[PDB]
Amino acid sequence: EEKNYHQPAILNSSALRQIAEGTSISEMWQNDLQPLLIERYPGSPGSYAARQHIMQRIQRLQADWVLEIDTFLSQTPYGYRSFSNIISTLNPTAKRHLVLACHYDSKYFNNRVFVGATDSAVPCAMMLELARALDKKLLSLKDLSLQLIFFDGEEAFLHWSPQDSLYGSRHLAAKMASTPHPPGARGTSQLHGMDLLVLLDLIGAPNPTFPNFFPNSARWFERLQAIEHELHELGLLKDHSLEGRYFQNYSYGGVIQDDHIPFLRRGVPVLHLIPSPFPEVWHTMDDNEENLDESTIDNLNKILQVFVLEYLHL
Ligand SMILES: *[C@@H]1O[C@H](CO)[C@@H](O[C@@H]2O[C@H](CO)[C@@H](O)[C@H](O)[C@H]2NC(C)=O)[C@H](O)[C@H]1NC(C)=O
Ligand SMILES: [Cl-]
Ligand SMILES: [Zn+2]
Repeated sequence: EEKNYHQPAILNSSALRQIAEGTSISEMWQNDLQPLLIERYPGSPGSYAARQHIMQRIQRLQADWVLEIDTFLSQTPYGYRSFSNIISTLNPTAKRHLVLACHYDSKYFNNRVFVGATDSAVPCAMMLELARALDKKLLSLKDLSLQLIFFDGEEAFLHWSPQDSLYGSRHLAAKMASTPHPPGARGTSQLHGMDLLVLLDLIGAPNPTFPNFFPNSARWFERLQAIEHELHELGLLKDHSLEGRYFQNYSYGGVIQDDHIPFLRRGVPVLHLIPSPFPEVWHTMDDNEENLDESTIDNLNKILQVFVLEYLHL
């Protein structure tokens, strides 16, 4: 309905510089990102500490985020285990929400530990830094708002299959599909109030190239392209080339499995910020803090924060 005709309020140069300046890559690194770089596969003590970190960093902000933990047991190749997706919503009774999402588990695995630095500590920390950098503007919103989702159990425990993967997202898309929205309404569920799902995944590697995956989000991907482009021209990006842009005029010809899968196949539009090709380090012990690129991530935070403000008209 409205989602289909919704237009961004495009911000001027002055307002661009403000967004570029009001985000801190170093704050994100030390306060949002470093505490997540721990083994945190589903049900582990590392999972719990990560969950606690996420909630804590969320609670500390004046915007009136409403947190909710969707916990549940699912059969795994290692028997029943516990999962906990984390939902942070502003204005939970607002009809429409822009949704941001990462998976916050790490994949269960040299006498080294897998910490999924791109996969996906960085996407989560970016979500966190967005919530902090925009706090004051998000505070004003207190019938479209913002939701953050951190999915648990994205990864296969053993071998990626329909039943061994995406435990978090598949359980939550279904919860949301059978839950009336707004509360005490008839016919319409919580998925239906999902304007757009923007899934960040595998972000942090140098020189990422993000395809335009879905016609029904193509105009939103376009907005990312114009945004990168304008932040670039204003000298607000770092180590940034037009020839090496993140957001390319490229469509993708395969199907990627990820947390958007159970929302997409129920008709939620998806803007899938996963690069192709996948980072050199993907599903290797090398996916660590060392192999991450500061300026890339700093840059994408600014593209992303602008995208978000424009969508919310903020
Ligand atoms: C570009 O956009 C910004 C939006 O932030 C404009 O600044 C606003 O100007 C109006 C008009 O007086 C004020 O009500 C707001 O208080 C201003 N906002 C802020 C955050 O300062 C800015 O004037 C616009 N500039 C141009 C050249 O178009
Ligand atoms: Cl465990
Ligand atoms: Zn992965």
